Formats: sequence, C-alpha cells, structure tokens
Amino acid sequence: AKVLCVLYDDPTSGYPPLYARNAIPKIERYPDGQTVPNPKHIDFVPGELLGCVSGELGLRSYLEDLGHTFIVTSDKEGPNSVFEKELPDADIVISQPFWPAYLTAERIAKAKKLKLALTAGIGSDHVDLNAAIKAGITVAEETFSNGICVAEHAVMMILALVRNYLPSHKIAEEGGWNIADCVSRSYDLEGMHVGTVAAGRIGLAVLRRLKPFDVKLHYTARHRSPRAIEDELGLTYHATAEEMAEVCDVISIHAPLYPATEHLFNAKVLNKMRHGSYLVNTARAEICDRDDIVRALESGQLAGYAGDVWFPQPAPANHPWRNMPHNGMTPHMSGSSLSGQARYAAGTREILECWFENRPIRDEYLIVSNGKLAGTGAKSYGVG
Amino acid sequence: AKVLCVLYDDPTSGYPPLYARNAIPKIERYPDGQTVPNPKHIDFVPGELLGCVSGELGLRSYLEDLGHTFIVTSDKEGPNSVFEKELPDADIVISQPFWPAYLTAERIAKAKKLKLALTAGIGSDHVDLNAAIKAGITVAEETFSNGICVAEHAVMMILALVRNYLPSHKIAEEGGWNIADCVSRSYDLEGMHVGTVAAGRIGLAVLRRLKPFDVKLHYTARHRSPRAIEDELGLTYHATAEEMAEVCDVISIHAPLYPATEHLFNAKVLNKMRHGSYLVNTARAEICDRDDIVRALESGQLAGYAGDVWFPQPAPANHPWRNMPHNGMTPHMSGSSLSGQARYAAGTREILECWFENRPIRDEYLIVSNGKLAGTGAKSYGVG
Ligand SMILES: NC(=O)c1ccc[n+]([C@@H]2O[C@H](COP(=O)([O-])OP(=O)(O)OC[C@H]3O[C@@H](n4cnc5c(N)ncnc54)[C@H](O)[C@@H]3O)[C@@H](O)[C@H]2O)c1
Ligand SMILES: NC(=O)c1ccc[n+]([C@@H]2O[C@H](COP(=O)([O-])OP(=O)(O)OC[C@H]3O[C@@H](n4cnc5c(N)ncnc54)[C@H](O)[C@@H]3O)[C@@H](O)[C@H]2O)c1
Repeated sequence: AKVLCVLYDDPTSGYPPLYARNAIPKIERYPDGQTVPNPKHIDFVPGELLGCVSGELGLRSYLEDLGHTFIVTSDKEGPNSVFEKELPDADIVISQPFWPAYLTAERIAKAKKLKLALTAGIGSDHVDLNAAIKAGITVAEETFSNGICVAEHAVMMILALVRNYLPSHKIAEEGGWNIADCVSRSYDLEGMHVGTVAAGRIGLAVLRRLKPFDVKLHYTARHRSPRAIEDELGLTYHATAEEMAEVCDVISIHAPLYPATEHLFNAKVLNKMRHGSYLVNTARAEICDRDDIVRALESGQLAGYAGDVWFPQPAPANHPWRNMPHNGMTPHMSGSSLSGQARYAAGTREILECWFENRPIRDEYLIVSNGKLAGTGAKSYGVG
Repeated sequence: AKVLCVLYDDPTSGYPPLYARNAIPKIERYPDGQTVPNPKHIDFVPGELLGCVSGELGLRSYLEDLGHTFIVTSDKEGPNSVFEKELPDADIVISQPFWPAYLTAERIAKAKKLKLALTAGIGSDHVDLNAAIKAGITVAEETFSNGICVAEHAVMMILALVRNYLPSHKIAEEGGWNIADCVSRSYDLEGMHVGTVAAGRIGLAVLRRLKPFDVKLHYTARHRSPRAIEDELGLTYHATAEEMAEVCDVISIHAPLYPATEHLFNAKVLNKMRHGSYLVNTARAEICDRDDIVRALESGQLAGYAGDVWFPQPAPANHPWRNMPHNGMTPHMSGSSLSGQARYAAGTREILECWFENRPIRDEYLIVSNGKLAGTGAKSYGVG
C-alpha cells in the first residue's frame, strides 16, 4: 500500500532538537480505564520529536519492511501541493490536527485509492465526514492520546487570562515593575463560576482539574453525564450553551466540530454572558464565530479569550486572533507536546498494525466505518 | 497618631482604571477554617484597585475621622524619600510586599515613635525582625489574605513552564505557527514528580490544586504534616530540600524567608535535581541564590524558572532574572490581584481597629509582639 503522511516542518534550529530532558513519565492508562496504545513495537524513544517531517511518527522502518511506500511531506495547500499531487493513488492518508491535510469532498473524489483516513492525534473534523461516509472510507483517530495535554493547556489558559499573566510577563521582560498596571485586570479564579461545553474525555479532565480551585462548576452536553459524576464534582447541568453562558464567569469549550457546533459561540451566545467574562477554546476554532470573538474583546464583553485552535490551520500571518486585545493564544500545540506525541505516534502504529493484519481497529478509535458514523464518532459527532 | 503608608504608583492610564468587571466573588472563609477579616466597615467596593497611592487601601476617611494623620507615598528609596523623611515621628507604618518599605535596623533606629509595623499582604521579611524585637515594635500581617492568589499564580507558572506557553504565545503574536519550535520543549505535567518547600497555608493550597493533575506529590518541612493531609494527597515527605530535589521534576517554594531558608536553593540543591527540572518561586527571592538560578538556566540544569518575587523590590531594570533563558517571571503581583487586595485591605483596617481600640490583634496575624516572635511568627519564622 501507499501511505501518504502530512507532518509539520522540522524545528528552525534543525532536527533533532536539543531536548531539555532525557525521559518522560510512563503513562499506562487514561482516567476512564482505557489503555494507552499497544502496538507490537515502537521505533522511537518516548520524548522524541515525532510530529515533524524528519520525525515521521516513527513509522518508516515499520512500513517499508512490510513493502509499503511511505511518503512524508509538509506541503499541503492547493492542487499543486505534494499532498494533492500524491493523493490520487494513496491507500492511506495520515495527518495531525496541528498541521491538517484537509480532506474536502473535492479531494476525497480525487482520492481514488483512499480507504483509511487516519488522524494522528484527536479530532477528525478536517475530514469531510459526509463525503467519507459516502465514499466508504474508514476514519479513525487515537482517542484520548493527547486529551490530558489539552486539559492542562486549557486550565493553564484559564489561569493566565484571569490573572493577567501574559502582559505582566512582558513588563518583567521589558524592565518594568508597574504593579498597578499588572493587577488592574488581575483576578483570582477562586469562587468564580466556570463551565465546560461538554464533559467528555477532555471536558471531564478539565472539570476535575478545576475542582480544587474552589470554583462553582457548570456544564452542557449532548447527553447528560451520570449522577455519580455530577455528585463527585458538584456540577450544575444546563440544557443549552446560552443558559450556561448566563451564569458563568469562565467557559472552556471541549466539544467536537461538526454542523451542530459550528459557530455555536457567536454574538448571540457571547452577549448572554456578564460583561467581562472569559472564554477558552482548545477544541476547534469554528465552534466560535471568528469575528464575533474579536468584537466581544474590543467592547470588553469578553475580558479575555485564549486557545490554541484556529481556522484555517495554519493561521495566516494576518489572522485577526493574533493581535486582538486581551488574548492568550498559542499556535495549535497542546496535543503535540512531546508527551502527547509519544502516545499518538504509538496509536497511529497500532491502528496501522490492525489494518494491515486484517484485525479490528479499536472501537473507541473509530469515527467513520462502513458508510456510517461508528465507535466514538457515533457517540460524539453528528453529520446533520 | 501618625500613619505612614507606602503604596505603589497609580496605573499609567490614570486612576481609577477601567475595570474589566464590576464585582468579584464573596469569600467567607479560608480552607483551614480561619475567617476572612472582620473590620466594622469597609470604605470600598471589593474589586476596586486599593494598593496604589490613589486607592489608599480605603483607609483615609476611617483614619481622618478619628483625628489621625495619614500620609501616603510611593517614594520609598534612600534617606531623601518621603518615607524616610516622615518616618521619625510615625506611630504606625504600613506597606505591601509588592512595593515594600524596608525597615532596616538603621531605619528602625531613626523611627523614634514607631510601635506597629503593619504589612498589607503576607510576608514581613522586609522588616528586620531582630531589630523590631529589640525596639519593642509589634509586627503584623493579614495571614491567609492573599494565600490562595499565590497558590493559583504558582500552579499557573508550573504549567506555563512545563508546557512552553510563553515563547509559544510570542510566536502567535508575531505571525508564526512553527509547531516544532513550540513543542520542542513542551511537556505534560501529568505523571511528573512535583514537590513543595513547606506545606503551610499556601503550600497546602498548591498541593491540593496539583493533585487532580495526576502528579506524584512530595514535600519538605521541618516536621511532617498531619496524617490526614498526607493521606488525602498521597504525599511523600522528605527531611531536607536536597533529598526532595533528587526525586522531583518540579519544585515550588512556599516557605518564609528568614536566616535558615536564605539561599537554601543554591548550586548544592539545584545540582541534586535532574538535568531539565523546573523551579517555581512565589515565596521570596532570597530563598534562592540569585546568580545560581541564572547559571542553572544557562546550562540547562533547570529547564525553566518562574516566580513573581525578586530582590530587591522593585527589581532594577537590569536585574538578571528578567532576561535569563527560559523564564516565566512577572513583577510581584500575585498577592495583589484585585481579589486579594479586597481581603488584605479589609484586614489592614481590622488590625488598625483593634490597635486603636486597645484590643488584641488576632494571634494568627502576629509576627512579632512584646519583644519576641509571636503567633504565626513563632510557628513559621526564625531569627537565627
Ligand atoms: N490539541 C488538539 O488538537 C486536540 C486534542 C484533543 C481534542 N481536541 C478537540 O477536543 C474535542 C473533544 O475531545 P475529547 O477527547 O474530549 O472527545 P470526546 O468524544 O470524549 O468528548 C466530546 C464530547 O463532546 C460532546 N458533545 C458533542 N456535541 C456537543 C454539543 N453540541 N454540546 C455540548 N457537548 C457536545 C460529546 O457528547 C462528547 O461527550 C475533540 O473533538 C477535538 O476537537 C483537540
Ligand atoms: N508571591 C506573593 O505574592 C506572596 C504573597 C504572600 C506571601 N508569600 C510568601 O509565601 C510564604 C508562606 O506563606 P504562607 O501563607 O503559606 O505562610 P505559612 O506560615 O502558613 O506557611 C509557612 C510554612 O513554611 C514552613 N517552614 C518554616 N520554616 C521552614 C523551613 N526551614 N523549611 C521548610 N519549611 C519551613 C512553616 O512551618 C510553615 O508550614 C510567606 O511567608 C511569604 O513569604 C508570597
């Protein structure tokens, strides 16, 4: 088979990078009991940079020894990119959400050999799922592989916004002190009302991390969580995002992107919050209305916004989220921490081993299978 | 009586600042059961900026209606400052750790009428406690008033360092994407060994917030914390900082500054840490050896350092912690969040009410009284 794999470019300083440490923690299970990936072998040391062109997700020896061809590129934009030129006869396509090879309906039609669209990471919305369903393509991802990474990044951003960390660090760097300027917009998180959109794998991980900050917790969901979870954490449930928006000082988004969540957080919802609220989005950018977020920050309706997700990806140099007021953005990096990469690279290999050996891909990894939403896709996504 | 009060300058934009929100959460009690301050009245709305010259800690009407004189200044450096000029006949001196009016033995000797040195906030190491003891000066601070603020700031900084937030935000602001550059030094906190120096009010708050991140928790103290605490958090105790350094990926300092803790974190301790470890210090700068920290970052012995405390304060524009590699510094701001300010300003007034009415200052607020370490000072500090 031909495996076509799109990864981001190597570090500016070169590959490999100079690693700050020589090992990372050993993770065996996710909080819900799911085991970390179980490929037969891995051809990397956990902690290595795997998600860039030279890193290759550690897959080359494995694929070529079986007689498959493995094409790796970062060049993914337009009909003249390496990606689109190599697409028509690729059996399998792999890319990461951080540098996504979009499989639009038009591209799927051109992909005459495509049978498996494999996300390296979590979130397969860069694939047109309706088109994949119609084309009979399997869509899968490494569920939970980098979910805790996102949960940490989200809680970090909540804190940085509320406490006014980023402008205060700039003052330290620039030679200032200026305590009054630092703290004129600095609040404690303690006692605020904080809500998550969804309490899935990441949403629940965030709620658990927020609990000892002594905030009052809220959430919305497609499907309400068990009573035991609500009792454990002291959750207040809301039937809609609008309802939650009315009562929360901070909201963090943790739902997947699909038609029913597209532009969920637009002006109508933003305006339901109390002036000077905070919004963190480490889910997907288009869950928010891009320009309404800017407008909310310019008016102070939002006191701050932060996230690592953008649309499109990569974000153009002039994307308005870069320099809008009171933002805490990063490029899309959370799930690509070196710790996270170890797990999703291992899961990518695990899935390929199953696929090539005619064994099932884990149900929890499935998004689309045999012409319908399947596995986690059937539980978490919609196509309406 | 004459009250001499040193506060930091007003915001550059003017006073009052434009507030992001009009109200803050109501806190009634601290986690150990201690009640928040109980002055008879407050002359401010919680949420207002109080720690600057125009804010006056909300004290002017209270003091002036009682016939006391109230001098507020930010000018605190040298014998020609408003502070040192007004000092000789001041009965009471108040300042905040964030912009501290240092009471050196020399200044205390000039202060012929000084009977009460009152810290607005937590931590009174800017007062020479030996000289205060000699002169029969009462030293007090508002215990717990901004402890949660510091704990939040410390956990925020831990995440920012480990995850490589700050350089990644700069990339987003500058128009880049560069995922490999962002994540070449980005790790999850999950599964790391994290230790605190002390498990006092702030240290315990930090340990509780760290717990749901699924880290392995350690601490060092002169004596063990209660079994209930160790069991709750799954704590591993170490007799010395050196011992804890050997096993932790991340350490956060939460002990007071006095002779036994001065330069505790010097090369000897730092070199016990594994190469690529992280250190956070929101306690006092001089618990670390300033230049040993710089060199540890330059060599990669530490992968990162962050804190909001410096020496001296304010830090000179050329202070080496500002631009040393891989830092997450802010000016000294954590305890002066608007949320914290409401509490310590209320407590400052409570202490003044007791003092003027000839009633005891709360034992937990006392550091020095009746010529010796007293209250919290006797339990937490030393005088070598
Ligand atoms: N750094 C990254 O790129 C990265 C990594 C992981 C996840 N993510 C994003 O976060 C999303 C969630 O991740 P997860 O691991 O928790 O997946 P998950 O499937 O376990 O949880 C998603 C939850 O969202 C709920 N949901 C669906 N529609 C909703 C709606 N309209 N309103 C409220 N809730 C709704 C689902 O029921 C589900 O419980 C991913 O789809 C992905 O987009 C990004
Ligand atoms: N960044 C900020 O804004 C800020 C604000 C306030 C206070 N602080 C600092 O944090 C310090 C602690 O605050 P707290 O409220 O938790 O006070 P605390 O008195 O409750 O806790 C101090 C703890 O340190 C322990 N300790 C004393 N000597 C020690 C030693 N030699 N080694 C290890 N542990 C030792 C004490 O026993 C005690 O448990 C303050 O003294 C202050 O310096 C920082």
